[PDB]
Amino acid sequence: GVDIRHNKDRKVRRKEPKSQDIYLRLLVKLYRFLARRTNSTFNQVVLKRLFMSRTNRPPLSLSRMIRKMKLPGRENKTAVVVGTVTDDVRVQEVPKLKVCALRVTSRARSRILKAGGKILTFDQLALDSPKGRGTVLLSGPRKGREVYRHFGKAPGTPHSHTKPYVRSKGRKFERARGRRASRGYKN
Amino acid sequence: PALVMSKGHRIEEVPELPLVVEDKVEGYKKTKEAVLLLKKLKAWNDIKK
Amino acid sequence: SAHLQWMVVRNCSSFLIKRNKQTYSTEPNNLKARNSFRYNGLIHRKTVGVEPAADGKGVVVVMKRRSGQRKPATSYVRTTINKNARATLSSIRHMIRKNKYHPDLRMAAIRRASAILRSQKPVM
Amino acid sequence: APSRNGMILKPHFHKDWQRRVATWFNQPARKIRRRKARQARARRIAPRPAAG
Amino acid sequence: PSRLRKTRKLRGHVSHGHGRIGKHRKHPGGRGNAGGMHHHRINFDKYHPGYFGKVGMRHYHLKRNQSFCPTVNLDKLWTLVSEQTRVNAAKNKTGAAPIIDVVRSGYYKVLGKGKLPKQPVIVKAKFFSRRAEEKIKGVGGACVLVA
Amino acid sequence: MHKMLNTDLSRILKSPEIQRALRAPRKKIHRRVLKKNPLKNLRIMLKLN
Amino acid sequence: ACARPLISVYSEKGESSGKNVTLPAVFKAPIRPDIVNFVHTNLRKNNRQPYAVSELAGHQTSAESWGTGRAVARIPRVRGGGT
RNA sequence: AGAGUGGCGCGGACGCUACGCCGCGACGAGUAGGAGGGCCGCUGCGGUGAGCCUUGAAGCCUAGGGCGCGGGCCCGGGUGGA
RNA sequence: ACGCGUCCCCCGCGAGCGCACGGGGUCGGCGGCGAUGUCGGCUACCCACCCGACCCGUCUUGAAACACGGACCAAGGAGUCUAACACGUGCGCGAGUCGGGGGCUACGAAAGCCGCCGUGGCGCAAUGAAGGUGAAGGCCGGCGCCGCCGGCCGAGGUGGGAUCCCGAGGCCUUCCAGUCCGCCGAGGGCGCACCACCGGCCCGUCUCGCCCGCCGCGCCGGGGAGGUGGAGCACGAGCGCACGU
RNA sequence: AAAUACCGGCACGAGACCGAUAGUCAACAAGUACCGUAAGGGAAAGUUGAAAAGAACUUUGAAGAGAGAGUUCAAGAGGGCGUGAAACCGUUAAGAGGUAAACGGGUGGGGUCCGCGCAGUCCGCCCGGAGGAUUCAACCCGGCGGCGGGUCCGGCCGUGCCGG
Repeated sequence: GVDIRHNKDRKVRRKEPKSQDIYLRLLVKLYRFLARRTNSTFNQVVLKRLFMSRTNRPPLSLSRMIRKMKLPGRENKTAVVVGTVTDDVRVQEVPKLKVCALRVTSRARSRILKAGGKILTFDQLALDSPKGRGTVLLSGPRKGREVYRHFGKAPGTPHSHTKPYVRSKGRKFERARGRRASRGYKN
Repeated sequence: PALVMSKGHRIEEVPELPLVVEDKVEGYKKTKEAVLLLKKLKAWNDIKK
Repeated sequence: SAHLQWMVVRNCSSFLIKRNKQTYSTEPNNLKARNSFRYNGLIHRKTVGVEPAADGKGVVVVMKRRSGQRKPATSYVRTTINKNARATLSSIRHMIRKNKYHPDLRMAAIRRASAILRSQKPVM
Repeated sequence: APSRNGMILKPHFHKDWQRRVATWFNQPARKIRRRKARQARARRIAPRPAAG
Repeated sequence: PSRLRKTRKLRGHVSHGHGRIGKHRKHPGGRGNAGGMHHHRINFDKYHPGYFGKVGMRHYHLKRNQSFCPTVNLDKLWTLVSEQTRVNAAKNKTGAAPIIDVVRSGYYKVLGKGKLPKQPVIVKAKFFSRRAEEKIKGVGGACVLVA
Repeated sequence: MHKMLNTDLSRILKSPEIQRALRAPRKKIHRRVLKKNPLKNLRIMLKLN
Repeated sequence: ACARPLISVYSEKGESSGKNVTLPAVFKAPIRPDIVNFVHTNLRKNNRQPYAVSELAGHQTSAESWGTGRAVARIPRVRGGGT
């Protein structure tokens, strides 16, 4: 008898994506070939972002995209964005770029085609840089959802900065006893 | 064209067209004229099946 | 286009068999009735079909031309070879090698032609 | 067995609501009936418009 | 989906996933909010405290029509008006400020959060914040009130 | 919009632009070796010593 | 893709005609069978008539259980009933 | 497995259902309860097998065979007539 | 331990062969018996003999129990739906989505369209019972000096950090200087997501004094600094449907 | 008067509803038969043969009940007559009987029947004995198809560019 804890014997990460589409799976099986042949970590990170689904990635914003492009040290250098780039309306000036992504919204596509940007697919990017020669690998900010206000410390507790599940906030909903100092106590 | 053979239709009778016929098809008012049009277009085996 | 529709064909089709742990395809261009991507002629541009004739006289060959994209009938052309097995397999090997038309399935076409001539050989 | 942190509600199902059941069976029937009544009214008033 | 449930996989069980001793009975604890002060006090007051009691003046005949007042920011001010005005604002060398009506968009109070490009526009709204007024007087633009 | 333009993965992989800088495929099957006893067997002990 | 071939529209008698019309872009559309199958299973359910079992059957006949004993298995049985 | 500037012949297997293949190692108990897979089965709906048969459809028995680690299936013999 | 043209402390290709304790069984060795009862029968029919062998479900820590119910068999037969949620997964567009109500055109109570039918829900802005308010700033001159005339930069800073960029140079052929391409690398940064803190701003309120404003010069109105509390800002992300727990 | 409700009745149509212990309790002379002094309660129940061609004729026996014939494709459909399941009983054949009975493992013996075994797969290449087929290397004529007419020509296409 050997005392081996068999709890963490199988890795809980995905071996295949749960989505059912024919255009994504062929690209996934091609990046399997590229990740097993190329020794670089670039194709492995691209493959792992192909494992992470829509719920596992945040939507990237155009304002933060331009803000990260304003950083130095990336002049004349393309950025490979895996997730979707949503249009942000709080922008006025935009230079020419080379945007390559899965899904770009129509207002952002109109702005890029007005500025003079060449939108290309991932197959020509893989032909240009298989190992990732001359690319910037970026990811969106994950702290951009409503549920993060509910994560963390439990409410009804002193110093708990967490939004409780209230059906409707107002003047009488959860105000008298637990909030006031006169009516009983407060936390 | 492979999905038509996977469904099971007789694809051999049409030589080359994603079939578009002239505007005089609606002018026919006879089943014998319809059968004659199907024999001229050779697409009779799919209905014989 | 090529690898895209194969995932749709392999899911549901009338020619595919699912019984007695035997997953195979029964397409007429599919030689040896084996379900694979290499064993297909409908999707690929180059198509080689080894079939017996209506009578028991040799092997008919169904060749596919360059212009065949949406043509079911007028793309393919039929010819009939009625000779002995040695010169028949030699002519098929010359068609595969010297004409440079689909040099992939060489031994399988040889075994298929041998099985077809063994089948159309008259019974004792 | 009440669960963890979530919303709270007052489900008004203590009464016998199976007695008073009125679900939408005749939505397209009422639409076709109003359509035929409007066409009959439009055929009734011949010089007058639909609005009036 | 009856075949896509756990009730087909759990065929051949005594209590159907409800323990050997403590079976799935009718009401072990109570019905709804039964005993909220005695023994469900630990359940309710730890997660959601504050509901027990009165607060404020009881406003009986309340209406949301007078209380409805949405706000608008200076950052999304150019998003409402088309792009030809943004061309003409840079084209104007004299400084003819275009008229941007907030009542047409359906907002009353104008606040200031983000960056505004340095060119004057005419803003016609009902309310104006003091810091947004300072930004308008710093950049360029008027503040026409409306009744 | 389409997700990919040139839908021919074999034509993509047979291109020289990818196949220029790649590693060689290690196509060699390695089965397990039967560990013979060097105390009993003679010329295995001569090999490793 | 963006490249679209030319279609020779045939006549009704069988032979080809002289009119040639450019192929539309619908014939080069991306294929998605999952959404088609989902809308198929929705629309095949959206033309189905409901059915019902008579609710009053069972509560019209009155009964009363005697309880334990009396050679019964604690089932409400028929009172009287000389048949 | 580099590249340049100078002193007789007409031949060679399996492979690749890439949701497939096998290579090298570790382990095999476990109720309640949770997770995954069933080419396990019943009855219905939309298509499909140029599906089946009064020269035997379905259902019932069997000292006959084999397929399975299993939920089950196939024909040999009797009833049987859609 | 075994030709020499090339550095001493010191007296870069030879051709053939036989057999193998050399990466998991072979024979280039054999013998019998078989056409009217013999040959094979593990699966299945019966019997004999050896070992083990308390009657199935419930209860409780503990049941085969002198604890409970059970004569046998065919058929029937016991976590289902709506509403509201917490989480996970798939699609669509995206600061928008949603026609679920209304109107227009046998199967088809199918289906198509509306956009001046988006009336309306949700959310991109919080804090107060309310009167209400509302979510950066910095640099340089005119002025030991407050207020304002001007210009410029702009959504903060530090540390740990995926991967890219540059490269001290290196990567062998009778000879040597010697070109672009390819691979690796001493070392240095822009620093992705994420974590830790310091920040700055808003709202209700406490303390402290001062500066401003006027068609309506006061028990007026605005502002500054340090704390306290906030489901806050720190550069959107949700909406509509289908399934499971 | 107008758009609102309909579970009973008058005429129908349709169904991813059920199929003789199911479906309205009632598919048939069903609130019918029946029970209670009464307000009341409340059943069981389909499938001959396409066609009755429903068995004439002989005999036993008082008749009941048998034994031969006839009809039909078949009585294998015999007046409670679609097919013929188990629990239960008996008969024909086989096996065992002083530690109720049976099962799990190892085999042993006898038969049930199955192997259509009882003179036993062969296949590619070379050579020889006598063979047969006007039959091959090689060369003209006609037809079809592919590599690439590199750098022959012109149209077509491009979510390409520059314009009128």
